[PDB]
Amino acid sequence: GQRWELALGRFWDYLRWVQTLSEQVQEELLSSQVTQELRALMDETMKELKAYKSELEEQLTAEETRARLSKELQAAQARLGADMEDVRGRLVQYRGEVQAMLGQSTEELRVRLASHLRKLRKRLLRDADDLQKRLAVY
Amino acid sequence: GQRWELALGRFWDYLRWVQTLSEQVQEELLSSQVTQELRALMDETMKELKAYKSELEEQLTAEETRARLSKELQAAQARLGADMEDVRGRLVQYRGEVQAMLGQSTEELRVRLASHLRKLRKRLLRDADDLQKRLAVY
Amino acid sequence: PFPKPTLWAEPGSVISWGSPVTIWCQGSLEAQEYRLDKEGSPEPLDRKNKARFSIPSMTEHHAGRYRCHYYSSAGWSEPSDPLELVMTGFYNKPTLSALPSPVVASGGNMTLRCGSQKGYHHFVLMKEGEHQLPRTLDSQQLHSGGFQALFPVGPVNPSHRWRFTCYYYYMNTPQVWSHPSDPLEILPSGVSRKPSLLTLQGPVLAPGQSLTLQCGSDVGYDRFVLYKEGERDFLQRPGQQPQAGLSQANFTLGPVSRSHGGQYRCYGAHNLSSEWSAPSDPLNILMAGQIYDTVSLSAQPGPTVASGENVTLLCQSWWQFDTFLLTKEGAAHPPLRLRSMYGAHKYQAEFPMSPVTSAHAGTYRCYGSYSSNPHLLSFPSEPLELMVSG
Amino acid sequence: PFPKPTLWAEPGSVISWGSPVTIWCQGSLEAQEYRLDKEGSPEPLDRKNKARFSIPSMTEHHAGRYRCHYYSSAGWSEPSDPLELVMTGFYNKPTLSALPSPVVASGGNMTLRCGSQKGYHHFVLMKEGEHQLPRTLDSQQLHSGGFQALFPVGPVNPSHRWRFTCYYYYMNTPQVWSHPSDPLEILPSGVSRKPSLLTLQGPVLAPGQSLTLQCGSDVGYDRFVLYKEGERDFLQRPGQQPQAGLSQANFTLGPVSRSHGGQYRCYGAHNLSSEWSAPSDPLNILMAGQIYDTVSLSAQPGPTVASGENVTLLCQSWWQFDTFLLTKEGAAHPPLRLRSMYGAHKYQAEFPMSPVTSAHAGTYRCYGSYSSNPHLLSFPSEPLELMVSG
Repeated sequence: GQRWELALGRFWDYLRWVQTLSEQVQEELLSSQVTQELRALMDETMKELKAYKSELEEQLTAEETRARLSKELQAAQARLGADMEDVRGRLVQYRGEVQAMLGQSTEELRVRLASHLRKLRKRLLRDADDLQKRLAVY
Repeated sequence: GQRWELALGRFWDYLRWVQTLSEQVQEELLSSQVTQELRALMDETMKELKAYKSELEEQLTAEETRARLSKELQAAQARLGADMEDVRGRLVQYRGEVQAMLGQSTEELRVRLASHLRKLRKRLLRDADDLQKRLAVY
Repeated sequence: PFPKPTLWAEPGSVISWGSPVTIWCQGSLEAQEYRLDKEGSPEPLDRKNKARFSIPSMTEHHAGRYRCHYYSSAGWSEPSDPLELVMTGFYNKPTLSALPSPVVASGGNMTLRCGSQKGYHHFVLMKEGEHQLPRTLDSQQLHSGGFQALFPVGPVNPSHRWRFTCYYYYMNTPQVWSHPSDPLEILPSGVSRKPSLLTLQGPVLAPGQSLTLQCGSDVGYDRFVLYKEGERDFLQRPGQQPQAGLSQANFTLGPVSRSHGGQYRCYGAHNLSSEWSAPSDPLNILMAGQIYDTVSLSAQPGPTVASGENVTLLCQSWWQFDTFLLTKEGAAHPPLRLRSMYGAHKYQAEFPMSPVTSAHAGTYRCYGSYSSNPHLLSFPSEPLELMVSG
Repeated sequence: PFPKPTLWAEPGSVISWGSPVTIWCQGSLEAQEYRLDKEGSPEPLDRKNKARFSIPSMTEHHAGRYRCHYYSSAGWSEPSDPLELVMTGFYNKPTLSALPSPVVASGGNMTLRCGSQKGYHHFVLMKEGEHQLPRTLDSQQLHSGGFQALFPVGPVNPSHRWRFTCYYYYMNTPQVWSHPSDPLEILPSGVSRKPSLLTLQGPVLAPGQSLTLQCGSDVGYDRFVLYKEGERDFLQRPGQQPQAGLSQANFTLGPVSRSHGGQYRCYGAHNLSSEWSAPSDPLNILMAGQIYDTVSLSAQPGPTVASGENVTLLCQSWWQFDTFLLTKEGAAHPPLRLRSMYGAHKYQAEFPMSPVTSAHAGTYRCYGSYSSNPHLLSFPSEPLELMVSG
């Protein structure tokens, strides 16, 4: 799973960069650059994940048990996808809030953003772990 | 005691400024300016304290009890003097350490300085309180 | 086909946890038997043209979509339109705020942000007084995490009051909502003549003083609102008429603290006037004693001078105060605020008073503040009594 | 007058808590009775020319100044010179360090800082091996608070070893000291030929690798010292001779961690040579995997190229890494370290490789570090295999 895991790693590190919320991040968060970069990084992760699933499916050598396992794998993939989408939507909402605030970003707003980002990062981690374990049992 | 207390207040605030150890303070700490300013502020405090003692002594209206009280007052004054002297000596020692370090001030050195300054500030506070109480009972 | 039955619930669709609710179904005049089904539950709820189904206590088990259909002598009718009975007394309440301020220009647009601490919630904005469909984020759904929802409210016409309340719900149970959020009233400011806000307790306030901001108008408004920029809500007092035409209202803010230091604008309206007047001039309330860092005031040439010389009061500090203010004992005008300038190890501000006159004499004190909160000032400097001589 | 008696204590004046000590007094040949008094205590301690006074266990009550005097057939003698019996096994131990480094130039001056966590202590520096008076801060006393004491040590001549130990004492009890601090050896570096420090495990080390720094000299030194700039102590290994003249010593540092990343210089001396050779060339040990921030390596024009083109490897990162390093798999030379340059949202460093030759081919990885600790690097970038074609 090295490839999909490596893409996931890149996503995660860019997310930590955003988590710092330094002045560079703050200015990029109002110009869509960050959100689009995250979208690129998550598309790669999902493509690679599907590729790895397909190649593992060739290596496989009952039917109901296999069907159940494939269903579980699909469910885990979807969860990871949803989590990254959530992160990106929370970042678009922050842009909108700062705009509705007439371009003003309060410290309170940013504290809330950080809190929510940490909560979305934990979910992502758990789901990623589960997906890895499912790929292992597959 | 308003006058001596006001001088004490100035000393205390300059000491808090130094406690921050920001880049301005750091550069002034290697040029003697800070130490001399503190010396000026403590000389004023001591002069004013003695003046207040003298004027209170006029208002006073047994002998052994009075002698004991005067002795206690003198002891408290000396303590405050010693505490401020200690602060200033600790600041001169920091200059010397940075010089023996060939002009290099490590974060560790500064952390230690801050720790010691907070310990000298507590003593100063306690002694000041005691002196105020003694002036009250006098 | 017979006329399809109709379905309605009184007092309403949204019923709190425990509150009683009865659903009604209307069919044909010769109807024989009414049957109320529930999406998900085959069992009919409870039981000639009017048939009721009563629920003694609304519980999470009765919260769902219901459909009705009556039996006729010729067969069964079409199922009814669904009715979503909602139980809205469960989850903790969320927080509704306005962006950028509760006061909006008439005909203008704004955004109301609803939010909760936990995630996985779908928010609904309910405008009090309007019988509209619950406004869910799902129309503009976004993958964010369920923590917040931004609802754009607009054009804010001033023909009625705009009061809002917010609820949230988990997707698994779409008809079980949370506790209603605290309501938010939106004020439509217009172009009518502005009132006047006058403090009655001096320029710089020290902790403990009873601040009373008096708002007044000559146009004859009947109700006044005071808003501190940055807050979620406002204060409202009616406008008494000491004189015919003159309408005034005293907003007793009481003892002062950190919270009382800010910019206040007053708006005036009438009992029948939903819209509000243009804002009054801001009244910046400055709070002294909120910074333990100290400032010092010196006069150059000296505290003693002769009329016609050049006196320059200097307010200095070793701390990096962003601005330095100057107050004169007795003067009611706001303090002279000037920016700091790093000089000889001390940041300072020179308040030039040349040539000096007989009026310049008095007690002067200087303060210092940071741009983080420009209303939280320091403790006053030691007074300086400038003495001019003819 | 009779010859004034003499006073001495064996094994010494400084005696640990509990250790036994006997004080001796020497008077006249016809002396009748010896009396040992103590400053403060009228009672004589314990009891023809030699008289002893034994103390089974040194306790805080025997720590003080003692004076002796013997009775003669003609009267009493002059009191003796005082002897300060000290108990040095009580207070916790302080910390002795050297400023700027344990290694000093021969004939040079330095400062040794002694210090404790609590205040109100007077420090004493004792040079091991020299029978000198305890060196107290009181000679250069300063009102500081009793937390530290700076002792200037110098000229450090290389005729002997300079080893130091520090104690402290409260003013109320001047003869009751603390526990001896950990000793500190000062190395007098000179002008003799330098040795050579060679790592045996690659330029950039990953956690878990067994670092072994080999020091070697052709002049034939017999003992080697390895010092990591910034440390209080050094490591010493003797120099074996694999070949006649060549002397080498392997400093097995073992598994690597954050602590092993720094600049190392090696010094060589002889069993009889107290002085040490000039330092060796520094060996900066770089530790990978100490920063979770990531870097990326790209080649422009491309991973595939032809001999004679212009390849510029680009190491970029969204983080503000101060410098970017480049390693080639197989190469033993230290990594190419270049500073960062903010470009299109990503800080970067271009490693130009024009014109490219057959030698430029290989696996390349880039790292990134901060100037806070220039030896703690990040995890390696994904390898880039440059392929050149004739």
